[PDB]
Amino acid sequence: GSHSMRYFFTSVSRPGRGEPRFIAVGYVDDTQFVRFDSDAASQRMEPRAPWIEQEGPEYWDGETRKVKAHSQTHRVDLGTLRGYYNQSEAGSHTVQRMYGCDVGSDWRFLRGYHQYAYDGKDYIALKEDLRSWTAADMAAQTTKHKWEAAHVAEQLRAYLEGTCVEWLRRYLENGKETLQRTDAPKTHMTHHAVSDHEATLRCWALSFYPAEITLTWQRDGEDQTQDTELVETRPAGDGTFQKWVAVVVPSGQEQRYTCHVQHEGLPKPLTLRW
Amino acid sequence: LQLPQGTTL
Amino acid sequence: QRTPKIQVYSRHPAENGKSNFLNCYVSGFHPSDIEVDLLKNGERIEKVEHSDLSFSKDWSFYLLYYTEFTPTEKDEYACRVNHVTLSQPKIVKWDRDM
Repeated sequence: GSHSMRYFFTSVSRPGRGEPRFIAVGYVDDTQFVRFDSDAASQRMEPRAPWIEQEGPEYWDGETRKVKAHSQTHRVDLGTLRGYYNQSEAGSHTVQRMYGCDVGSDWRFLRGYHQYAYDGKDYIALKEDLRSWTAADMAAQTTKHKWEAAHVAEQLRAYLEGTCVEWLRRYLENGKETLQRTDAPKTHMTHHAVSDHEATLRCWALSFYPAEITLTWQRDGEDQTQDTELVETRPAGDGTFQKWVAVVVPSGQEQRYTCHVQHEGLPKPLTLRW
Repeated sequence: LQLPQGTTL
Repeated sequence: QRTPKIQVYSRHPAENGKSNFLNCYVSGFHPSDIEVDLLKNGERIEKVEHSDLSFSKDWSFYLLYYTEFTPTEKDEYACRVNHVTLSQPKIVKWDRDM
């Protein structure tokens, strides 16, 4: 199936004293593999997956150098944005950046991303063609003119279509034992009586990887969304994911209801009944 | 592997 | 400013007297500053770890807080969350059925 590599970066200004709190994380699909935290003692990019530990001290030097440079870019940005938005030196603000690439089942380039937010709102994003920018407001428009003049999009396109895809392929091969393994959801159904006339059926999906999954309910073979509750997919903490979907039913009519599970690790979707 | 060069806003 | 969504749950299906991991997943919030505690019979648990801050496509943040735990019939577990969007800390009780 499809694969991705993504890096996420957050800086939060500290107006009273010093530099922003900066946290950077890198992922392959739904597996974190690197991190940097400005509050941590090491001041190095650190491994978070066994397969990246195969990389030499040169990799760790280069990645630490880039990530510390990124922290400085965010520090300068927080200052520039305070100016663009006529804000006081007294409040804490946040800058967030995410970039990366998507590849299909053939591991060939599918899509590239490079986007920025200020205080949780869109600021500037590279468009899908990797040639132009979406600037949300006039402050971001001044950034867009600066980046067009310096041909920033061309540099990003080369990394996104090239380097990003090339290194994603490397990690997929190196971490094949886990990265290329799909973990099908372990499913079961629970039943909870609310009164003598109402019951809740809860369909569980546990221990799956990747995180993408669909859980749906049917009544007599027809889709049922009314009287259903679906929780957000959540991490188990061991690298896998969990989700549940519940339906409220009249007591005694449990047999009409079926839960349907779709996941990459299941050749055909699963059906569960009470 | 991260992007080799950065750019400020 | 976006309020956090909270889920409190065990890593494995719960059984009284059997070793497990208690999670508190906080998501959909902005700004990133948040206080999260795991509670055992209303008292803050000390050995609690958390994931590195990351965020979704819509820019909202998410974190996982976790610790080892052994559920019982009578011990209560909960997650206590404070954030700029909340006037009082929000307490979500752990229920093995959710």
